[PDB]
Amino acid sequence: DDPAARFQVQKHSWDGLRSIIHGSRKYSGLIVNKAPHDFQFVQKTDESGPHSHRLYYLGMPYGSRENSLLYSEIPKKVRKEALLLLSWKQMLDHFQAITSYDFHSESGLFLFQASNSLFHCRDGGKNGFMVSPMKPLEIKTQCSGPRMDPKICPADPAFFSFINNSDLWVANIETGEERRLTFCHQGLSNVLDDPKSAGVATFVIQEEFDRFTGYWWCPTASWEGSEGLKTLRILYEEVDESEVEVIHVPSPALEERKTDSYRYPRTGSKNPKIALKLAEFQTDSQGKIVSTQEKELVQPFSSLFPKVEYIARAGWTRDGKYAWAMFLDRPQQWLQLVLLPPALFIPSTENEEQRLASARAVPRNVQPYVVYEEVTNVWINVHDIFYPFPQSEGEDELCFLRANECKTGFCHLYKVTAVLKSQGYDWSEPFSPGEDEFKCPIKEEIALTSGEWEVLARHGSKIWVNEETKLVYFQGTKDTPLEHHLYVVSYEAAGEIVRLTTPGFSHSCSMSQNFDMFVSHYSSVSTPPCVHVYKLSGPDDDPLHKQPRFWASMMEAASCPPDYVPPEIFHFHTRSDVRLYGMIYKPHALQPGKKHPTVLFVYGGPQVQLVNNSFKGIKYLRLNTLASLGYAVVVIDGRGSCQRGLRFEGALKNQMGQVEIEDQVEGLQFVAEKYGFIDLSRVAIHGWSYGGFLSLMGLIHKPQVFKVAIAGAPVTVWMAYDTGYTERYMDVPENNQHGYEAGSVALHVEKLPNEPNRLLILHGFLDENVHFFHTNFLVSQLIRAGKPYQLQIYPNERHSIRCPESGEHYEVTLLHFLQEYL
Amino acid sequence: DDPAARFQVQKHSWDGLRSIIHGSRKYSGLIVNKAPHDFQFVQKTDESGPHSHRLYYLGMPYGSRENSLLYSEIPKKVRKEALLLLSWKQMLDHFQATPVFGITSYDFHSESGLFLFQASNSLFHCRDGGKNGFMVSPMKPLEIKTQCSGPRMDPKICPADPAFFSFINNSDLWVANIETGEERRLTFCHQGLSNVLDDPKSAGVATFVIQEEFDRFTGYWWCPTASWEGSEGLKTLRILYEEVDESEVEVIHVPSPALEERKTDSYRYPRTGSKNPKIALKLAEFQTDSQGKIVSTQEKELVQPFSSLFPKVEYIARAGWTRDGKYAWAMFLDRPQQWLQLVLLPPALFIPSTENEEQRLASARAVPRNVQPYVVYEEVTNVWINVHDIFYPFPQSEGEDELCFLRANECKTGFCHLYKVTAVLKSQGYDWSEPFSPGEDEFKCPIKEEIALTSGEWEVLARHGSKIWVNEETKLVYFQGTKDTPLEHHLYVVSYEAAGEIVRLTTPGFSHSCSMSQNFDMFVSHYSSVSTPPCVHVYKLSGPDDDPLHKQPRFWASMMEAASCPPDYVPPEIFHFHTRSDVRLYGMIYKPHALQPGKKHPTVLFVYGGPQVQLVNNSFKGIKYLRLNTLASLGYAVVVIDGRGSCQRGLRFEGALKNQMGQVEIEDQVEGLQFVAEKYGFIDLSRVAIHGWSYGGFLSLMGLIHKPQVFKVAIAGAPVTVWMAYDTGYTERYMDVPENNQHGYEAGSVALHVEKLPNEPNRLLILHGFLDENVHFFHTNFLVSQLIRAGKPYQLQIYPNERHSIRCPESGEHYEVTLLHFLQEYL
Amino acid sequence: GNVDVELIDKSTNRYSVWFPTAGWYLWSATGLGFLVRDEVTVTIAFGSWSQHLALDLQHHEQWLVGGPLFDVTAEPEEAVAEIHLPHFISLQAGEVDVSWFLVAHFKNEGMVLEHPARVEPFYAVLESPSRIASGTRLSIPITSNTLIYYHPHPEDIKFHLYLVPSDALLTKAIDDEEDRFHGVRLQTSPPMEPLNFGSSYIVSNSANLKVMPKELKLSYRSPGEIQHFSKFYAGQMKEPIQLEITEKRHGTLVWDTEVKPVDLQLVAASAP
Amino acid sequence: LIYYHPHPEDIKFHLYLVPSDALLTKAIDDEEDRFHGVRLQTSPPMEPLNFGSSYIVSNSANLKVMPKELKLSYRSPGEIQHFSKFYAGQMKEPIQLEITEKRHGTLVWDTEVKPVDLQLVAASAPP
Repeated sequence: DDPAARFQVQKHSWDGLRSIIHGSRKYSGLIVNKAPHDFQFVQKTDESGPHSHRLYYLGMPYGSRENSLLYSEIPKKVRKEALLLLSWKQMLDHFQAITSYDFHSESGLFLFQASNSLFHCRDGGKNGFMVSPMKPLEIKTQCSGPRMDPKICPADPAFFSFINNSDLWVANIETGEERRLTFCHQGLSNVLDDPKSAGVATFVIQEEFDRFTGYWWCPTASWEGSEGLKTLRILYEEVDESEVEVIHVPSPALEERKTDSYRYPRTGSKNPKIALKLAEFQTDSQGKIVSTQEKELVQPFSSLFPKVEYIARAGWTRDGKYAWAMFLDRPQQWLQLVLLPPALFIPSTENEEQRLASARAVPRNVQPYVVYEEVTNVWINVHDIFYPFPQSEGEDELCFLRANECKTGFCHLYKVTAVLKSQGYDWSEPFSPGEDEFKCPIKEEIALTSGEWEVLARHGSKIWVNEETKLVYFQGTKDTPLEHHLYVVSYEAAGEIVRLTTPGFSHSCSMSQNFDMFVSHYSSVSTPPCVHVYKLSGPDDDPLHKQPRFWASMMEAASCPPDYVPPEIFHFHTRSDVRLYGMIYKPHALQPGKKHPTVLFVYGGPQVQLVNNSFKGIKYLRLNTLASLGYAVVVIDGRGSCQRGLRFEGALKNQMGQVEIEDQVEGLQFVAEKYGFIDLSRVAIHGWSYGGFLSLMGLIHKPQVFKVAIAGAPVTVWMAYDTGYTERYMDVPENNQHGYEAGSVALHVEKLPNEPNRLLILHGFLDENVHFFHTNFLVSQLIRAGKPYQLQIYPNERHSIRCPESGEHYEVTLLHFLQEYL
Repeated sequence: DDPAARFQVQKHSWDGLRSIIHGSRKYSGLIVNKAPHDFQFVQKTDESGPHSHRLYYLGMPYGSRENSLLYSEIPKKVRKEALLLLSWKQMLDHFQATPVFGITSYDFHSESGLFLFQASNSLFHCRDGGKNGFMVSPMKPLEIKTQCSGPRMDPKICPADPAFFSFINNSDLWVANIETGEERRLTFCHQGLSNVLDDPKSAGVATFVIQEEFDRFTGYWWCPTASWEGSEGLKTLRILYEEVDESEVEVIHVPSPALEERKTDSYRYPRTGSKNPKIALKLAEFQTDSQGKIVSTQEKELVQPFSSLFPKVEYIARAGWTRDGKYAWAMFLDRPQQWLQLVLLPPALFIPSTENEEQRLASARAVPRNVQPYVVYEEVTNVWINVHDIFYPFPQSEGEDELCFLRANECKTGFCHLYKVTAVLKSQGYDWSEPFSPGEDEFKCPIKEEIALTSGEWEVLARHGSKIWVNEETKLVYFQGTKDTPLEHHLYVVSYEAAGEIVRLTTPGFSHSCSMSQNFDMFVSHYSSVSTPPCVHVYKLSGPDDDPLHKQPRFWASMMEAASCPPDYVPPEIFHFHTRSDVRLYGMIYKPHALQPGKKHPTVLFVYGGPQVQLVNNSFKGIKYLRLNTLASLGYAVVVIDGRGSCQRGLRFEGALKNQMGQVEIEDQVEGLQFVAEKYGFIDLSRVAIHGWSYGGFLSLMGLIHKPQVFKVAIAGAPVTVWMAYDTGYTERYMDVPENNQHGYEAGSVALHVEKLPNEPNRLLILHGFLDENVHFFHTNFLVSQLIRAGKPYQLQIYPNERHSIRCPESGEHYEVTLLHFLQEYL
Repeated sequence: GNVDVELIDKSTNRYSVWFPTAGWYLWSATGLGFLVRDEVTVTIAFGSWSQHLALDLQHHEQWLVGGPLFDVTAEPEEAVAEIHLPHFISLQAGEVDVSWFLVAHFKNEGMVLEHPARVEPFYAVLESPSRIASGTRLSIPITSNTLIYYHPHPEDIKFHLYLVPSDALLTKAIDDEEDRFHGVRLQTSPPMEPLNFGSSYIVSNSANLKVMPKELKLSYRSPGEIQHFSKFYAGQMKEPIQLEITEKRHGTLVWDTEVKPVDLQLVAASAP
Repeated sequence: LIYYHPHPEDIKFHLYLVPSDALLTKAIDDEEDRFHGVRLQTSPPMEPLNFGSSYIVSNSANLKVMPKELKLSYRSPGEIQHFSKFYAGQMKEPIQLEITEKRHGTLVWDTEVKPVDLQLVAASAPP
């Protein structure tokens, strides 16, 4: 068309491009300071000192790169006209490290993991609040191997527990005594010969149902009353990974040329064989493990609970009466909440007469109560929101809160009251449960919130239920889907929804246990992320309307890059009239009347929202580098994205890969008409794993619009991807061959361009999530169809490019490829 | 700078380039037909029929996808001014021998006329030319049933008794019988309970490093004669085999061909520094009644452990037996591979094998004092021993000592030459019950004489399945050699009594792959020149019998005419030149098609450069390097150089890469480029591409590192990026030991010199087959890794289904179109 | 003059012929000149080049097979002294050499190739045969296969079917046994053959020929090609449709690579 | 990779309402034609021969028999394999279902950019 109205990107040398990327990240530690998290408020209880609480969090004190436990001192009196900024007071004595620390409020116990071993310390209990740093004690072990997943006992601070060699262990602080409780794993050979695990979360549960534990302490202490023995239960998940396909993936040590076996469940193939189990033990007052005991259900788990495939979540009620668990079916449309009272679990032995003996011994009234049953036509998202109440009066009628997206289409909190009516079962004689056996009837299911917005439940968000003020604090997108705000509501009555966070920003919040202060990690598109401490303040007659007043600030919004312009948020409508949001980075030093080439960055897949009013500079700095080189950068979250409703997300059901790219092209065409700097002849599509899969679908089904396609780590065959993700959306491969073939992009290589330099495939070699086989099979079918490609390997990178050198190479390769061939 | 005299290659589209590669490969399926091989002459001995012999061989007759066993009929008389072209008759009637494909190799026993071969997941046999007559129409081959499960690898017929044969099944030696159908295991060392990571004992199999760097594909050898223990009527039948334990050798996982399953295969891969597998020689005997049924069996082992009787012996290169059966010979070799020595092990030296250490002492007492192993020959060198499998011992029916053998010896004069060596077997007398440490040379025999049958500045072909043929009644030895010129392989004959003149039997101006009759009256030669494609002619030694040395080879008949070149094929030109050290190097060049004087065309320096491969010779290159001609037809000068380090020029020539490999050969390639640049006038020095496969890609990367000013681009295919990861047999042989030669390992490990690669992009394209068992994908992975770490650009191409050579045509076609595109845009 | 035949079986097409005395004895029904010197009881059978050649030399680009294949058996020892044997390839000085000619013999041994002595403008001489399957024709050029340059003879048929004349034009090199086999293969929709020869100029191997009607009907399968094969296969036929009973037809065989045509006829409907 | 001479043929049989064709793409060794014909003599056709394959096909031959318009088409890739005198031929059995005058087809390779046979058939003379 017009060559005088098309911006020419300046051809830099490779070392020039490195100089540009380095100049972008010559202040990288100031950008990603790993802003604090896992906040823990503890009260002082003196009414004479200056500080009311101590706030605990993770950070670097700028003396080392390692993340470490820190604290702040929140004063009870604060003065006006003060941007109060607090130093990060450092806890330990500077030794070589701690992440995902566990805390127990009563004794003030801090048990953590640091790179080889477990450590602990205690502050704020019956001892004094420290100011000078002390040495946190090392726990000496007899076990051979790393000791993973540690948790403190809530009932007794002296005891804790961990996984060692894929078996549940339990220990004690003062005596040093460790003791194994599970004996399904021997370590005689590799995982192929030793397939039984206990108390750890398996692969697909860990990486798609977002649970990283397979054991849950009982929060209370039971007394069998032999003489004085205090029982302490743990619910854990036994897993038999015998019937699940094993895949070999290269180890990080490339020199050794060795792999690791991975029990990877493909779709269609069998998931691990699950079961719930009680691992008990008892203790004297001296702190000695008198006895231990594996415990098991009166029936087999598979027979007591037919058609169950996944333990989404589990835990216990606060009083300890029932152990709850979210079950989930293989199509992932049939989630159910279940209560497992500890008497439902008989002892375990090889002796079938001892088994019958305690099957007779278990009462008749005790049974599992299916309290809630979410059934849907699209898919269940695992919402880890389940707050049950004490039923200490009227010993029935369980009252809980539950997020339920399947009812109305949007994730909203509800108060649900079920009634536990015992049917009476002879647990010695077996039986087959039907379809509606253990489901308790509901008294009522009041919806505390309703609307065209969601309550945040996934991604480690949670609700906070204040029991004395009768209030529940939750997060939501009620103002707009682009901004996470802290809201509060009453659960006895559907009152008004009160926002606590400032508008115009997006917030990650965390409440105090005493419910008087919260933290908010917040940001905007323009401002960097800050971490402010707010204070609920007002009359107690209306605690719902208690006003959050800014109390103190932890970190201020950091240094913007000197070449950072904030991107512009927009929205638009499709032909079907659904509102889609998008971002754009404009080219630096824009000259009106010039059409710049446009990089459509994309992920597009579920469970991820790209476009929101939150800071992008922390890990979308590369997008700013493209903009500063002169590329228009467009980003669209089409239908199938997170946090816009179940019906919205469900447009990709059994046809994922087909509707998202249509939304991205329409987003391009909108930005082209609205603005005047989009060169449609020079369009690049680019993204990582889902983004690369879509980039390949873009170049396949809309080649005339996308000039090039930089597909990083793409998923090319859905038959090879794992169950939890793929089956949820693409129901069963036996029942959906049309959509498996249509969305398996590697089977459509014939539609790729015959002309070269239009397709760049990037892949990390050690990728646990979307394995190198996908790129290999793509390159295979490209070879067989006679189509060109470029390709780049990252041999030391799993899924996200974590090494700065590897990210710098990735970006200089991206700039060069766009520079030359877009 | 000056574009008036620079040829610009016409930039084709990708589909255009595919159209060009297909137009190249219309006749590529015709130019190679898997030309016939593994010839076996058998006489007719009829005196009234028309055929003098029947020639048996492997072939695909171009009418089928499969390679199969075939035959031709060699007549008693053909006339001059004629040209007889043989029909290729079948013995196997039009079935499929595959689930190259078909029957890869076969075994033959002359007296019974038994053809035992391997085909599609089972064993087969047939018979032709014993007391049974020579058939005309083919029959079905009889399949040999088994009760044992698994594949039956490497079968061999017993020469002493043709009814019996043997094979490997599940890495253990088995033995069977054709007519009765009975089989029996002989070694019970590999239980097969689990993976090779937990079951490391093997028997009769060649390991990885022995199979792929010493070119031995078997680990068991039948005894050619049957001893008689004489209990009542029992016929003993021995087999020498090598027991091998692979417990302390590193295991590597390499991806399996079935990419969907995402499973690997474990490989007992000995890298340099690590321990090679623990070897031993062993006798598996058994006995037979007159009716032909096995009765007893027996594993036997040496009176001392093998490692103690033969200290510092690391590899069994070869082994077999003397023709009388009196000794089992074996060529041993040290871990530096500079200390080869041949040893004879008489069967009485092997006592039975039992866990009962008193039975062990009992038969240690039972073995006589006189018997011992006699080290007849000891080749020691300062460069490395190239293992030459040329032995052939002579019968010694008078005076039962004084062993006379033939032996190829390159370390002596620098060139591989035959010798007749007569050593004397003097027994020292050993009490084999007492354990002891042998001295350095205590089994070494003194030599009576060592006459040299050939000598000069040329060498005898010994490796790569070449061999000598020793007619003992006319007392002549037929060998192949490079006596006329290093570029050609000619059949020569000489006498081993009177080492006089060496008579060439093949026509000059060609290179020949030959194979004699067992009765030495006619041979085959599959030959070719650079211009003429390969033909397979049958020549006939003919003349007065009183002077057998000068029997004139007259052309008798022809098997195939030269399956010709494409019309887009011009033959390349061979040249030679001298270096600054005044060493003569040879090279080829493909000139640009439609060459005009004045224009400087871009030049692709194709290269391998490593040892054991001679790129330039007077043999047809179009059957394997058609891509070089395609490059030429697009207008690239294609240069091919054999620098110092290439084979077929002697030990001193090959040894210029000793402990510094990568540094001197590339210098020779650069010098060859500069020679072609002054002599011709179409070499553009500003546009030079270096290109090659595995050693060639390693050198291409050395070219771009240490000579970046000359090589504009570098297409490195399957490169060896770290010598520390490559296996023992190759790397240690040339680059001494890692812990000794750290300076030369670092200097010649290209992945550690990525900082010297160009900062400019589009100058380096790395090709690699993902399933490569030889030069593992780790090498490319570690290279790209260090490129990431040094911040240097690269392009990369994967072949997910290709192991080492690009075998399947779509993948080869993509490889070639990628090569043409890369040169068009970035050279 | 004309000598008799005796057909023993039509399938493998074997003829027994009685030859009275010495003579030249040209038999141009297939093209054999038999210089004989006595009474000869001769037998001529049918051979196909596919089954007897070694399958490499059909697709070989310097092994253009000519001629048809004969299993001739006769009396030896100067009884049948010379066999003048029908080739077709052209006799010009440039690009064709007499020493490129070879005659093969298909023994149970295989293929025996010898140079002939003299080449005649349709024939080549075989000197003193020593016996079956010997009537052959091979050629070894040192130059590629595309330029041996012999021209076919066309054969065209007008046939009345549903009151619509279908034509039938085939263009193959002169092999009378191949001509009669293509005739009996076309006899399912039977032919009638007028006497026309398109032997105007020389056209080479692998030539793409366009069929042009000067006055036009429905033109069909226009890019025909020049190939040669054994005496079974379907030819490069042309079957245009006339749909009426008009008298004159002007057909042209014209090249595409070079502008000059090769062949033009004007054929009447006098006996349809 | 032998380049064998192909056998293309378009048999037609005009049935009472639905005329069924029979597209033979087969290698030939001079015995299978009569046996396959007398197998199909239960529905006795005539042979309307058409443009023979001047260009030559190779081993492992998977081709597309693509009509220019739409027809009754399952099993649309055709394959060329050899078989003895006991098995059915690897061939297409279409039914063109009406009385349209003409039909036009082509034979196209997989990795190539070129066709190999351009066939035409007219239904003006139904047997």
